[PDB]
Amino acid sequence: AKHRMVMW
Amino acid sequence: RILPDSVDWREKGCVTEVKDQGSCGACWAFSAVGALEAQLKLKTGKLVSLSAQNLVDCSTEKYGNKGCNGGFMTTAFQYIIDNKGIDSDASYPYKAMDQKCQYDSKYRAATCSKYTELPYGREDVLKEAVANKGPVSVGVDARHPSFFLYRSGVYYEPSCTQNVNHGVLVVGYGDLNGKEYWLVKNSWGHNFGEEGYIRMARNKGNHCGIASFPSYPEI
Ligand SMILES: [Cl-]
Ligand SMILES: [Cl-]
Ligand SMILES: [Cl-]
Ligand SMILES: [Cl-]
Ligand SMILES: [Cl-]
Repeated sequence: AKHRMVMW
Repeated sequence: RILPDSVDWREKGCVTEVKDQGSCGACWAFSAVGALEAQLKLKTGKLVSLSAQNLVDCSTEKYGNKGCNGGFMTTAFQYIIDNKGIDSDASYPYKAMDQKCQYDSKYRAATCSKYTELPYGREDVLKEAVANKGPVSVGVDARHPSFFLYRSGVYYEPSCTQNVNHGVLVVGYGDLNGKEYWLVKNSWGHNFGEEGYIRMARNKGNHCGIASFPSYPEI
């Protein structure tokens, strides 16, 4: 469930 | 142990200078080094900025991390454990771009033996960890200009979700005239927020996902 820290 | 009403790890000299990630999605690496910096101070008495660049360059595809295109604090910790060290910021300075891995064990400033992930959404457990263990790496939903333009007070964003996207560091907690908050160290330089910090709403139903994915390392 963790997402990269993608829409940056 | 009784939990304090307020905590500020800056008052124990466990928090380094605010950094500026520039035009590079390396927030995950700053969050990870910030959490480890506190543990290093507790362990050795020395406050040393650790190399976010070391992580961008060297903790890569094997850890799900993509340098200036994002990554994970947890797997950053695992890289430091696997690599048996991380260099100091001064020896491996930050360039806000992906580079060839250049880690040199001669300039190792810290190690990491384990990390711990906190249960999703539990602000009570997050409070306990900040009080008893140290600063905690977290993700928040920051994809709102209200976050970028924050200036002071307790941040509350009705448009926020628990889907987090931006890595930061919880260095304390408290309340501002009864408005409870988390004290958050960002990595957007000193011109952001309150000297580089933002106070984010606490005990408001996991506001902006602040307790969605917390972790902290130990030495
Ligand atoms: Cl983002
Ligand atoms: Cl960012
Ligand atoms: Cl969003
Ligand atoms: Cl800065
Ligand atoms: Cl500055």
